[PDB]
Parts: sequence; structure tokens; C-alpha cells
Amino acid sequence: HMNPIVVVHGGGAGPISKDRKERVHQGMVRAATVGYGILREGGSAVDAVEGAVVALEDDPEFNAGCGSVLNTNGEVEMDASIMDGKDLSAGAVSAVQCIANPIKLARLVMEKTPHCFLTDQGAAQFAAAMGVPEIPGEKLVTERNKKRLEKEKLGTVGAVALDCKGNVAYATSTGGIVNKMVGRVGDSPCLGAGGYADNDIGAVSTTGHGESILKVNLARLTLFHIEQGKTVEEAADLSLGYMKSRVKGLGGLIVVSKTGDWVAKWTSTSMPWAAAKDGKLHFGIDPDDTTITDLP
Amino acid sequence: HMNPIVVVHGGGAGPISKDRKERVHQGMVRAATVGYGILREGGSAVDAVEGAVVALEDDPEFNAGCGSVLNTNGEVEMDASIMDGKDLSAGAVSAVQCIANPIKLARLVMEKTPHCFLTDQGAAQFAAAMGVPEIPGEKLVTERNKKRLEKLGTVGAVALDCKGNVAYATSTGGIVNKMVGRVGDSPCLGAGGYADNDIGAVSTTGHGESILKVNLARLTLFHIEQGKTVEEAADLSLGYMKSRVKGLGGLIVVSKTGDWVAKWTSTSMPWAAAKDGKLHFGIDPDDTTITDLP
Ligand code: NA
Ligand code: NA
Repeated sequence: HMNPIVVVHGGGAGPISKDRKERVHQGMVRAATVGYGILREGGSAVDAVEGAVVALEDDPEFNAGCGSVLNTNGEVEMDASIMDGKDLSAGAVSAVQCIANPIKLARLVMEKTPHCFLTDQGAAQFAAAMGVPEIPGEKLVTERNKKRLEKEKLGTVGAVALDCKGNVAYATSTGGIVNKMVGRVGDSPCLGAGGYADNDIGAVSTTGHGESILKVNLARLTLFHIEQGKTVEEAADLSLGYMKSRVKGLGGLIVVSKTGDWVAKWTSTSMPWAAAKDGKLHFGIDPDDTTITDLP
Repeated sequence: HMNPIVVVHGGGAGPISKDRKERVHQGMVRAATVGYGILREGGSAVDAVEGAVVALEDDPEFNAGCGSVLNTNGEVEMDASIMDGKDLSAGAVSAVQCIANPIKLARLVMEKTPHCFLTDQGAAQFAAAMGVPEIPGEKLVTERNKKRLEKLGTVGAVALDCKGNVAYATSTGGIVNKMVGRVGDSPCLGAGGYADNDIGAVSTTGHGESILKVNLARLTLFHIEQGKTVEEAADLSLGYMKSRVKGLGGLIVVSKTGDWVAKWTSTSMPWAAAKDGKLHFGIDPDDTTITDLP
């Protein structure tokens, strides 16, 4: 059976301050830790990617769940998707509000509906009827994002996991872009763009310019290069190089193939990433700054 | 310059009676004529597919705009997306309500926002700012759709323009008795459609859950990239949706060179194509009729 790997990413971003850097690290370490803990228990790659992304929605330092950036009405409006590489099973939610973990609802969508995608009000109603709690507004908005919205008037989190059966999965979550139009949907809930998972190829989770990821369908394009016999690095190189020259978009991504190979590449300035494989934790934000430590 | 082309499709769905096929035929013809008239009058590929889809939305017979199917709540909710293959610019709406033409709303997202994809309450609010009328929701509700709910498919258009640009537009009401705010493939780029001047353009129809799963539109084009012809590539992607996800449906594709095809694993798929002063139509596998264009 395969050696389990979890890969986690923060938002593709510009320069990070020496400070966010500290809490970002531990945020990335915490999520990669849960994702892996899940696979050591023999959990599925779906359970692990879900697990990792929940940690990031709950961690205020990351643009998803609590800590999401604000829309043009100052409100939190969130998107998420998860994909099961076994039979291509998927669930996704767009434009959701007043809920803690949009990724759990995407999972509920995949696992307890005949659908793959619920939006806005019907997304709230499905959460209401599945007994997801409504949160007393306020809670989701952080003082850092409050200033951020006044200023203009951070990025998508994801996870890719490979389990002992060779199953792969991805999960993505985001509150979008600051001052975005109400009801704007980025790449996250769109399968092929914000992510793709296929036991025959691998799984990808992306970040960066949402519309640009959509226009190029980045996650599925990365995988297309792999199917053609490229390495995980060359595929990510090539698919991001394309998003750069064709539509002028920047981002980043995390991929893992069906054979245990993984990398994290980006064209934005920063992308906090973490990976757990064989009880070693890898972490980085800028290229080269990579640390490797034990993971008991 | 290229000889321009438009292809249209109705839904990749089940059997259609003799009595109503003549009527779907009237619809397809009107839509293709509308697309090809824009193309022959110096209009863009994007112009041409919006014009063709707008027409099927306006026709209460097809599951887009007027005549959408009703969700679980006896309500109409519409998905749409349109794409320009030159710069890969795109527009898309999901779960839009009380407006006549979702594809027209889709193009305004493309042109008028720094976004590509709006949904539900935000799109409705955008529609208003764009002066798009808020029209009786029950005027989108036909008697038949109130009935069929109690007891057809996604439409679309591809085109290649004289300048050599490709575009797709796709609009749906979705599937009968869907959950509130269920989004299919139709506003998801690469599933609902894809257009890229450097390959061609595809529009898809059928069970939307399956189409999202396999990235059907971009896959078809992946095969076209590999040297597979349009029919070949269409057969592989549609074949793979059926094998891998047990999903049925159809698609239309126009390549950069101007080769095109209509293909479906579903029973029926209304379709009409226009090029070289001729109209091509069909609903059933192997029943094509080639007439002269007016
Ligand atoms: Na968060
Ligand atoms: Na219609």
C-alpha cells in the first residue's frame, strides 16, 4: 500500500511581513499535522483533505471560514470544493455566509445530495436542514480584514492527500478577494479550476488570481501535463507558465501524483505550503526558505 | 479570412415524440439562422453565440430562459456562461432569477466587471445596476413545466468567426426538481463550455453532475490538441463520461480550422449547424438533413 502524503497551502500572496510569517508557519504546521494524523489513523484521502482545510477555516490568520476577506458590503461570502479521486465524486458551495466550515458543507453536498454544487440561499437551506449552525454574524470578520476593506474601498486555502489505497483528494476554501462584488465566485468551487482529483493521475489544489485560474482551468491543466509524462514539477511549471503568459494571472498550486510525487510551486510572490510524508514535515513561504523537521 | 460557422444544440436528453420534433426543429433553425446572420453581417463569434442562445432562451420550448424546468419548489433558476477564445475572457451566472435572458447577463459580467462568475443574490443585484428588467417569474413558468414537475435539456452554441475567433455560449434551467440553488456544469468553464482560438470551442449538454466531474469541454479539446479529429475527440470524452462516471449527454465542437461536430450518448440531441450557405439539422443519431439557408 502507498505511503500517505498530505500537502497544504495558504494563499498565493505578495510579500508577507515578518510577523504574519510566524503565525502562518504554525497555521500551516497545524493543518498539515491534522491531515497527516488522519491518514496515520488509516483515514481516507478525502477525510485528510477535509481535516486540513477545517483547521485553516478556523485559524483566523487564513482567508477562509473565520478570517475570510470582506466583500463590497463588508460581509463574509465563502466558496469551497472537495473532490474524491476514486470515482470523481465531488461537492462544492459558492457564496455561503454565516457558517464556520464551508468545506464540510461541500462534503455534505457530495455525500448526502444528488448534486455536486449548491449556491447562496439553497446552500444556506441545505446547511440549515443538515443541522449546520448559523453563527451570530460578527464572529467571521477579523479586525485585520476590516482595515483591509476600508483601504481598498490573503488568499484561498487548499489540501491534497494520498491515502494507503492510492486514493487522492483535494479540498479548497476561500472567502475570495477583498471588496469583491457581492455574489462573485472564484475558482474554488469550480471543478477543474480550483482543484481536480483523479486516482489515475493525482490531485491538485490551487491559489492566486481566481478568474485567471478559471480561464485556464489550472488544476486540470496541470494534470494534463502529468498524463503526458511530465514530472509534478514540470507540469506545475508549465501550467503556471501558461496562466502567466496567456491571461497575465499569478498564483500557485500543490499537486501530488498517483505515484507519491508532490511539489508546491507558485508565480505569486509568496505561498505558505506544508507537506507531511514519512513523518517529516516540509514547510516554506518564499522559495528556498524550506525547512524539514521530524513529525512525531 | 475564415469561412464562419455556428453550431447549436438543445438538450442531450431522452426520446422526443414525432408530434413535438417539428417544433424543436423550428427552434433549432431559428437559433442557427440568428447566429449565422450575425456572423455574415460582420459580427463576432461571441456576438453570434449570445444571439443564438438568447433565441432558445426566448423560445418557451427549450430548457433555458422561458420554459426552464422547475426546481423542487416550483421555481425557475438559471445557469449561463459565455467565453471568448482570443483572450479566454469569460462571463457566467448561476441561480439567476426573474430575468428573461441569463446569457445576456453572462456577457455583461465578462464585459462590465473585473469578475467572470456571479451567482444568485449578487447577480440579481448586478442585473439591476445594469438595467436588466425584473420580469414575472411565472412568465418563465410554462404549464408543462408546472405539470412535469408534478409528475429536454441544456442548450448552446459554438461559432468560428470570419477573423478566426471561437466562442461558446451555454444556458440552462438545469434538471427537473433540483434542490434550491443547485448549480450544474453550465456556468463552470471547462465543463459547461470552453473556447480557445488556439484549439477550438465546445459546448456541452446532458446530466450536469457528470459533465462537471470529467471537465467534458476542456477534455474534448485536450484530445483535439493530441491530433484526434473533432468526431474522434468527441467520442473519447463522451465515451469516458459514460465509462468513468456513468453519465450521458452531448456536445458541439468547432475547431480552429473550421471542422465541426454534433455528438451525443443520450437518445436525442437537437442540433443545427450553419456554414457555406447551408443548414444542417438532426435530433436522432443518423437522420441528418442538409438544406439551403434562406
Ligand atoms: Na480562517
Ligand atoms: Na427557452
